[PDB]
Amino acid sequence: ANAFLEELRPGSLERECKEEQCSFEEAREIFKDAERTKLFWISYSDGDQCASSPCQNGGSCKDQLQSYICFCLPAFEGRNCETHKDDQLICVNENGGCEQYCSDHTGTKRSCRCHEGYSLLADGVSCTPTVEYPCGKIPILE
Amino acid sequence: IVGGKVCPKGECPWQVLLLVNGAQLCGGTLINTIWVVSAAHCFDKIKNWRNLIAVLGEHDLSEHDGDEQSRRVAQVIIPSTYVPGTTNHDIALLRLHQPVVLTDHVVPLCLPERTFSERTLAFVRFSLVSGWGQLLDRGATALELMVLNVPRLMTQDCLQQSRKVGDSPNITEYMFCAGYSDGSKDSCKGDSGGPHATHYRGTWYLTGIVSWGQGCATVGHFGVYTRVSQYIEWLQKLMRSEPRPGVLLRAPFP
Amino acid sequence: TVAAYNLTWKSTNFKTILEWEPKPVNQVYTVQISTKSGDWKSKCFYTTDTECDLTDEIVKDVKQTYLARVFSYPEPLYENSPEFTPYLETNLGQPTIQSFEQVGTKVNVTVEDERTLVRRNNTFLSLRDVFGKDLIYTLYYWKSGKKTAKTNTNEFLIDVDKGENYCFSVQAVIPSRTVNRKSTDSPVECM
Ligand SMILES: CCS(=O)(=O)N[C@H](Cc1c[nH]c2ccc(OCc3cccc(C(=O)O)c3)cc12)C(=O)N[C@@H](CCC(N)=O)C(=O)NCc1ccc(C(=N)N)cc1
Ligand SMILES: *[C@@H]1O[C@H](CO)[C@@H](O)[C@H](O)[C@H]1O
Ligand SMILES: *[C@@H]1O[C@@H](C)[C@@H](O)[C@@H](O)[C@@H]1O
Ligand SMILES: [Ca+2]
Ligand SMILES: [Ca+2]
Ligand SMILES: [Ca+2]
Ligand SMILES: [Ca+2]
Ligand SMILES: [Ca+2]
Ligand SMILES: [Ca+2]
Ligand SMILES: [Ca+2]
Ligand SMILES: [Ca+2]
Ligand SMILES: [Ca+2]
Repeated sequence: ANAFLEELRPGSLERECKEEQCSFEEAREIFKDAERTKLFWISYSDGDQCASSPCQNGGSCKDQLQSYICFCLPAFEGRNCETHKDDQLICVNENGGCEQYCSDHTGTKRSCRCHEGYSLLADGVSCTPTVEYPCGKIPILE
Repeated sequence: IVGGKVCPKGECPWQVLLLVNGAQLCGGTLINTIWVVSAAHCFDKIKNWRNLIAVLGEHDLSEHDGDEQSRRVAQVIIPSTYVPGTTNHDIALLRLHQPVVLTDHVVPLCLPERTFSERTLAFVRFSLVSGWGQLLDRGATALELMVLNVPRLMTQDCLQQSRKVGDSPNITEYMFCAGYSDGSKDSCKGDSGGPHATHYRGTWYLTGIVSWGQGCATVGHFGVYTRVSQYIEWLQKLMRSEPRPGVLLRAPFP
Repeated sequence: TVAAYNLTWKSTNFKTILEWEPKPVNQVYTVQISTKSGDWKSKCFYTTDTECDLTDEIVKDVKQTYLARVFSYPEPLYENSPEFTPYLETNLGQPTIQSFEQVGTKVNVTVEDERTLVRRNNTFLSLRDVFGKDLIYTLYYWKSGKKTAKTNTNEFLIDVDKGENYCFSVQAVIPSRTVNRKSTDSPVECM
């Protein structure tokens, strides 16, 4: 920034761009060279995109040039960590974690089922044979 | 089977051998003690309908052991929409005259629910195809049950990755491709009717039937299998039906 | 409904997001990702956005080559994405000079080893943890003529002139690479 007569003093990166906000011209007066000025100006004037605090659900933002990156918590994902890995218990998502059959249910949660010859265990997701020779199983390997 | 390996005796327990007049005809899949699923084209040239036999617990066509069980095929149900000499609706449901005994070497493959198969099994990459078919294109058939693991493809990719053959069979919604296009691995003619089984979380399900393809293991082509999921309802309704007088029966589809 | 198109991979330090077109109109999307011999896994179920974060899936093995496809809903219509190999294609984030202490006739420039999205044992691995020897940092310095230095670690030990001040800038680099071999220049820092 510029105040009365300060410009009489030689350039200074600290006093002008660190302790204050400096314009391109002021920056150019400290670095002189064109390339040096631009290499400094790209980052200096880019602006921290993490200011909006885009990363949701306790995620961490990492600033980049004209962009950011969110580091999410284990149970989250998505550009802004907006995705709840716990809100995906639908059948199309890995068969809803069901061992055999899966049935969606609007509102409530999905329910698992089994093929004839099997029964649903208490975990509500696994199936166990109810006959000596259930379909789909290979005796000499079991 | 081309480019596969022998299926260790007992590890392909639902595989069926179909014979007509004592001669090898086709493969098939047991899905319960009474019913067998095979391919419709396997019966295009059958004349002696009272001479169809289904053998279970088979392995080595050159040595007899007590794991083998024979049953006359009391009924061959084929979709009314199937046309002999063609490929669409290549499926057949066979009723055994008498139930087979479930043993360590004779076990049925699970017939899955339609949505489970379309939504989950269909996206399981690899599945097993097997049979006593040719070991090479136009070659001789196998003495020991062969098995092969093949990757599945969505029809769009199949079509895009295959070389066009003028005036050839269309790949419909009742079919699906699987295998390799580098000419190394695929099922073959003698394997027709055999199972395309998918492994999912400890259990095996029936997802396909060896149906057709451009030669066997032809470069630029994939094997084509009947998409069983399109027939789940058709199969379940028929398995609850009353046996018809004659052997051959054409049932409407849907 | 129309099939997606212009499927593009947006990855920096392994934060991998798949983007496509067009802006959905009476059609939603479902994404599937997989390795050549793996099963298809679905993501971003029935989303209306035209992007899908696939980070948690690809960091499971950054050296595998993944393929994705976007399904369109009013077999469904879909479009495949370009193959993506994280290790060889994820962009290197802009570096940050962590510090530098002069010691007589020499200066030690330290590059902060930024973190990546790759998780391991409940932690985020650094770019060094992931690439190891495949990564190098280059220094672009001058007296506040051009000068450069390169290190196989995260530090530079160079010669200078006390009384004289220098400005510095670094870049992350993976020599073996062909494309996306270098990151953008770090902010400038002066003595
Ligand atoms: C190249 C001949 S071929 O090798 O025998 N292939 C044909 C299809 C085949 C490929 N290109 C063709 C061009 C004209 C043609 O027949 C006329 C034709 C024209 C238009 C539509 C149709 C139709 O089927 O709808 C049929 C058939 C074919 C074919 O596969 N035909 C069937 C029998 C058809 C029947 N109902 O009798 C057959 O041989 N199936 C056994 C089989 C099993 C596995 C494989 C495998 N995994 N690999 C290959 C074959
Ligand atoms: C914070 O700022 C970034 C700048 O790109 C923007 O993308 C976010 O939406 C906002 O929250
Ligand atoms: C930044 O990273 C995220 C994942 C959380 O661990 C935050 O607490 C941390 O500051
Ligand atoms: Ca000033
Ligand atoms: Ca000032
Ligand atoms: Ca000035
Ligand atoms: Ca001041
Ligand atoms: Ca100060
Ligand atoms: Ca000026
Ligand atoms: Ca000035
Ligand atoms: Ca910035
Ligand atoms: Ca035998």
